[PDB]
Amino acid sequence: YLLEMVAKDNLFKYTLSNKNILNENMKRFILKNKLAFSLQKHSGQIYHTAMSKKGKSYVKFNMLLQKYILKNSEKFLSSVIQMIRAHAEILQIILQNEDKRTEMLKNYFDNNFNESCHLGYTGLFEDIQTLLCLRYQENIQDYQNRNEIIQQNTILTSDEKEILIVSPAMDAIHTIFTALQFIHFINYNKD
RNA sequence: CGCCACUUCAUGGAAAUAAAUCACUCACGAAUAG
Repeated sequence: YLLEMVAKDNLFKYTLSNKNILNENMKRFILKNKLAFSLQKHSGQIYHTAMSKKGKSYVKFNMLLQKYILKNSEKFLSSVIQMIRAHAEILQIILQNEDKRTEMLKNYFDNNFNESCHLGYTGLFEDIQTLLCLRYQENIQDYQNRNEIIQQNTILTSDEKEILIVSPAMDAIHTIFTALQFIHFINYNKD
């Protein structure tokens, strides 16, 4: 499922082809070169995201995973993870503010985590900010016109529109959140 | 040299101002499925 209907964007094509919309205008919005992964921990919690392997977001993601995963010595903060989840709407507003997006992201990550212990994790914060901004830019480039035209479609049911319309900012936030949770899941031992 | 007192008895200003507003850790673990 992850390879077919998520990584290869076969949800979009299949859903449109079932209702016989398809057509060349929508086919040019089909996206490929994507990585999709899910992590089902022993409990039933799924961490599932998809990202483009074209562009700088993938290389920043790989460098972050190389950086903050301990070997067998940059330090990792675990409370940023719950900040991403809880403050997702605020991060969406900050990302959608185009003119001052980087400045607002830095100010938000500085005003939160504004304590003495957080001075040692400035590298993590700025890495997260840059990766999130890159992910949002690639997301908007890949999805904005697609979402706009899907919204205007006159035969699609609201359920299909909702499962097809991908929010550019929340998907980037979720990608960063899942990357951070994968880092924490690798790092933390039950000791 | 002798005689002798009456007065006046709080006003004006400052009446809180800045720093920190939660932080870190745990965000499921096993068993039952394969």
